[PDB]
Amino acid sequence: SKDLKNQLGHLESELSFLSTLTGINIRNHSKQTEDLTSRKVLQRHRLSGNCHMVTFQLEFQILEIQLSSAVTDLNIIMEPTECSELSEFVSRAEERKDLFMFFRSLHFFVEWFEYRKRTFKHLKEKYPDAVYLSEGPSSCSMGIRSASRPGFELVIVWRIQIDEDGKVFPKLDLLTKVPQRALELDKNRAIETAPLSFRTLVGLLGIEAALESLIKSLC
Amino acid sequence: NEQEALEEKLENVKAILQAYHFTGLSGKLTSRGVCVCISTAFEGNLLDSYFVDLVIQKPLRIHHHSVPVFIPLEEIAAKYLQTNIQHFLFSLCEYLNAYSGRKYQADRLQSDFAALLTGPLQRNPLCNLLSFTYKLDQSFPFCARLLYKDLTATLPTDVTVTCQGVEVLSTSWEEQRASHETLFCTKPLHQVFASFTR
Amino acid sequence: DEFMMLLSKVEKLSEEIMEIMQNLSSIQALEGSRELENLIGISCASHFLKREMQKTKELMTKVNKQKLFDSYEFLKAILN
Amino acid sequence: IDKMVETTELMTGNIQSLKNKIQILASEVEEEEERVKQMHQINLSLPELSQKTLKAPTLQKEILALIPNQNALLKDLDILHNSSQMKSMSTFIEEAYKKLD
Amino acid sequence: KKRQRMIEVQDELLRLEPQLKQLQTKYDELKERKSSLRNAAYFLSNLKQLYQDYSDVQAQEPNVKETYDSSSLPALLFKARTLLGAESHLRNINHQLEK
Amino acid sequence: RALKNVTVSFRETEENAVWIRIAWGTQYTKPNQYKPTYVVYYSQTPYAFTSSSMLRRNTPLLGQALTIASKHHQIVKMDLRSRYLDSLKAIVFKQY
Repeated sequence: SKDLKNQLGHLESELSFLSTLTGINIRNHSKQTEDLTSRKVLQRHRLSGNCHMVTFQLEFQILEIQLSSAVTDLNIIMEPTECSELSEFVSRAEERKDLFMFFRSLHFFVEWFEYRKRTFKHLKEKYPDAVYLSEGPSSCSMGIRSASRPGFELVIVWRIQIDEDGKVFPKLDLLTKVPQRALELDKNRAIETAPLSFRTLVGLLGIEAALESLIKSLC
Repeated sequence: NEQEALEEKLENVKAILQAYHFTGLSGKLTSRGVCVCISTAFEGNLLDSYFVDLVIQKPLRIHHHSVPVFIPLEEIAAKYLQTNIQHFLFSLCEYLNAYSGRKYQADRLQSDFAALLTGPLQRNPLCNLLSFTYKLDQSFPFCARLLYKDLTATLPTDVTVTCQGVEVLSTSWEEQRASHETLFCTKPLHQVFASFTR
Repeated sequence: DEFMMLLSKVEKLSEEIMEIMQNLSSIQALEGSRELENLIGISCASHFLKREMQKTKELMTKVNKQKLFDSYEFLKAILN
Repeated sequence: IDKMVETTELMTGNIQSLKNKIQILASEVEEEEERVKQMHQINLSLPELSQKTLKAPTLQKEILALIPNQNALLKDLDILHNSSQMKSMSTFIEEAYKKLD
Repeated sequence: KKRQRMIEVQDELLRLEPQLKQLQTKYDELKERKSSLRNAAYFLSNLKQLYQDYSDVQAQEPNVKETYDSSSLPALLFKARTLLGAESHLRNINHQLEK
Repeated sequence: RALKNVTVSFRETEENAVWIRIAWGTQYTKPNQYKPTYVVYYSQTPYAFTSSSMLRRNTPLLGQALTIASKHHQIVKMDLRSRYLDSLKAIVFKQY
């Protein structure tokens, strides 16, 4: 059993390496196979898995015909989170019955999510007095407000969306809780074109540098 | 006892490996590298899967591969093969999936809906450009050209359909022209073909 | 343990926050229009608030009982 | 020959113009970016392919125009804003997820 | 000799043809970058001036009420969009951690 | 446009193998059919195959024509010569 144990350990190390290569750990797998000939064979694979921060369950029944393969059906369960768009995207992929694009989209969504949470934690750590946790580091939006003067506030909203083909893309927009007192004070009125300008600035020099410069201007 | 537990663990990890094969991509570690298997599918239709050999040594080299050459990878290799290998694999997976979907749409059209087609379709190996002609039954002739210049997606960005030899006489004809334009620009090919033909 | 009393006061405050939500019909009118609910992110509707704010109570009590509180190097750091 | 020895002879000259052009522009942008380094610091992340700044970000400003009594909505949302109960709720939630990070 | 001349002139043409494109796109992108960064510098300076002016005036009179218009309405509704979902996820996380 | 004329023939083959037969002719003679050359082109690929029996007479002409038709700028000849064409197919694409 020693040689078998060593071979199993080597295979387990290989499986862990591949799991790191995909970023997804499949906890369980149950296989069933039936044959229905007039040679059609239906195979059902139940599996629970998880990405870095997320856990999922899914089962799918696929058909193989004597030399084509196509998934007959599938069901899939997420966990309840704020990002309800993930659930509707899961549903849409369920009608699409597509797996590879679904998993790549989920990994990309978590990769952007981890990036967003890490950036939020870093900016909160940098300046913890001008950074307010409106809903949390794992939320969609952040808000910077001056403690001495609560009239101003600036909220950056970040939402990750999925294209119909399966492409993923983030989106960031600004909004200012600004009194008309300050608007009356200065007649320059550049806040009208603020969203597009800030988007261009972020595209020029990223998100973290943009927010760092923004909070530097708030000194 | 111990043998039974070892067998149970082995069959569990084998089932997990099969599940890993059934999703995303596959990889089988070898002595000289990993013969990484990439899987392709579209609209719940399993498609042909490829594989590429790897060398784990620092001078990263591809000593063997099965991906067709017309898919650009050497530029992507210079881009992200040395650095951020994960993005390299994700991008190549997307590109192969898009190519497989395009080829599946093309040969599905050739095999199934050739009934209303009046001529062979001209297709590139990468299937970025498609040019064909079709008759729909009143009977109207059309000739369509699709530009899949966005390589990462399976949907064209610019499509143009027209006819030569007939002068415009019915606004309804231009209406079906625009409808087909939108159908190619938005929805898959065989799907909209089965949609209007039926 | 001030968590007990903060929970108690937010439970008493639940009634009046539901009242000040039902003060207007415009907030009820913006409901059903997903065009704002996809922008805010999930939805804007709190009518079963009774159920949730009464369900958190047994869970929080259980909590207070149990007291629940490049590529080469990255690849080489795995095979070891 | 003539056509060829015509068509190229201009474009390379154009090149030269563009060449010095971009050179001058480069110099310009250099000093100018030094200006934006006066207060902003010198300094992972992945930029988009010029897709982030395309959709309308302030469509909501139009959506609120469709709600009745928008000014009255502002007033009632303000009289609800000053309530300390929801502020206490928010700060309690903050404290609750503060230990999460 | 004219055929050789064909060879060199065609070679020169095909060599110079791509050379225009990268220079043109570089010029275009650098000009766009310059315009964008000049605009961004203008906006950041102007918003810094707005912040400084508002801070000075608030130090002059902080007790006055600060009214807001529809421009700041939708994001405020964001903090009014409380449906216990985040707190429910927090409760689930606590239940997971208690084991 | 090369000089005035040339006997050029095309024949599409499986695996996108366009085979082109070229018979060369000077400014004052009909192109000769006894000294032909063959060029094999693969669509959207960075490689092409040529049989060099008499191409040493005018090599740059064929190269520049091929690169301008392929919408590619730089064209080079690697020092690799063999008779088994299928093995060349396998080795260039690493299809073995």
